[PDB]
Amino acid sequence: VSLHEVKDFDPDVLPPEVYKELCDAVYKSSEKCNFFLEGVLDVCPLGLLLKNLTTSSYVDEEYFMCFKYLLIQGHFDQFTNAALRNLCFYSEDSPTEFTSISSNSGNLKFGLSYKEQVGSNRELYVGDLNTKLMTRLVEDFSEAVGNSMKYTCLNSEKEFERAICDMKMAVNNGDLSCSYDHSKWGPTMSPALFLALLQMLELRTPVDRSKIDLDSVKSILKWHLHKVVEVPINVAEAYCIGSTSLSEEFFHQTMQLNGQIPSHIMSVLDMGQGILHNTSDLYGLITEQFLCYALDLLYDVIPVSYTSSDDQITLIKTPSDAAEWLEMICFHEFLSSKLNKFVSPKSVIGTFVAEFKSRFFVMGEETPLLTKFVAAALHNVKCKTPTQLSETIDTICDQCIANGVSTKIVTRISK
Amino acid sequence: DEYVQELKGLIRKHIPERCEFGHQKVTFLSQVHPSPLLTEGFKLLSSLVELESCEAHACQANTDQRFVDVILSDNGILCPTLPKVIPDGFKLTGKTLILLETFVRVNPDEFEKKWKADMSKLLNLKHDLQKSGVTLVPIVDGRS
Ligand SMILES: [Mn+2]
Repeated sequence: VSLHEVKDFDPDVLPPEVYKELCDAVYKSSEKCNFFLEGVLDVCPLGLLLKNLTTSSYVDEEYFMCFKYLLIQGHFDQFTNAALRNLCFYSEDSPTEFTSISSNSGNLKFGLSYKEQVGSNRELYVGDLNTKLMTRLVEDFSEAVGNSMKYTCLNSEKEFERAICDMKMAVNNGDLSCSYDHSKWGPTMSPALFLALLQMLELRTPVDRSKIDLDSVKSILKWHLHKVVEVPINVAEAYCIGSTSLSEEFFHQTMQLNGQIPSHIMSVLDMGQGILHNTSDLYGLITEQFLCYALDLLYDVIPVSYTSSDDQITLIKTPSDAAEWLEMICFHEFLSSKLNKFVSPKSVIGTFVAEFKSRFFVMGEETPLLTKFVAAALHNVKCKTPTQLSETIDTICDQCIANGVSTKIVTRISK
Repeated sequence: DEYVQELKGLIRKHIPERCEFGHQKVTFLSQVHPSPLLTEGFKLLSSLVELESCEAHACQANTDQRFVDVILSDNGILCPTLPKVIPDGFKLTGKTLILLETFVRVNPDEFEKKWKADMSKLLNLKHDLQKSGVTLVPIVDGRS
């Protein structure tokens, strides 16, 4: 009873797992003269609310509410213009002077979260309004630059179709296919790489040749480099209240050994997924272009590549049976690893099946992807009214019948 | 003074609903010097805005701009050594307190910035006042 004084003083958070149920049941049924009253008293006038609540909880089966009502009834809870003019309506936090690490209005604070996927949970970063607008002007500049780009396939369906048809012809011809999947693309990249890339670039104008200065871009990218992310609290109680874990060890090393409890994380290389997609896209595109140019000049074999900012595909058109070229593939892997483009072991580098955006292409035809569409149709019953549900089922069935599934199956879905 | 006397003439369309309205009005009209008028004009406009906002919600205007400790010690209540903070509007009834801090921001980003800052600086006070004293309910009135 008294242990709430030394511990947290909130009576509404007292857990029932610390005390037995028999003691709670028998304690609430003890003597109480001024803490209970006769009758239910549905009118409930002001001044006697606790007594009515205690009576209503006692007449019911549950006694934990009665116990906490008894606990709270017993009172166990016991002339310059720059300093004097910043409190009425003055917007002191307006961004007017900024440094390389902040903007006089925060530090681009972020929040971590999850999003469920079929394989493994995907990272997610939520931004406050200021950092949202800042990263969003970065986004707009980067989509502009990538719209100037030609080989990118992230938001241009024409180039995606060109890549698809080139892939189909390549498979039909006997082209060399390299479906590259990059591991840890998000948590490995750092803004400083983009800083160096944009510092070394020129970004020439179409007609003026004026060599646009990206000073604002550099400053905001430095801001992004100096972003701070706040850890979710739930893991904070999970680790504080209390199997060997490295992050749990780091927490156990950093509650009072160096400072206070960890609540804000700050480091060099984060590149929050969902925040710098297109800048990383253009960086990967130009790096892959450099690599394919190097392959052309070294191994006299003709490369083409398509990149989607997370995975890429490279077609190798060969002069003049597939065991004489492991060396250049290892060389390309080494050079990519020299850059910040580590390749996951899931990449397949032969010439029978090609992969891009989960759309396999094989000699002669294309995989129907039946069971994926069937499972998608069976799931995601987004129900508000029957009419919209019929519309959604119709759309999903159209998508399913597009990839040659069957028509004796869609009838069963309709049934 | 092409606009100073113009401002004095055109600010006459104001209702002195409260005593402090006239108290600040007479001081403003009886003082024409380059350095103060902007300061007390801003403060009178802010006082009008906060008065509208708080008597929108059963106000008791803080004409003294004093701390929470003294207003809690006005009646019989022990001092828990509360951290200092200046309230805009207070209403205490029985053993309860209702706190209202209002502001105005024409741009959204600054509006939620001030809202979050005020909410954070008013939440932390409950953990100290509840331990050895009475409650409070913090309400924030933000006007765009
Ligand atoms: Mn892939």
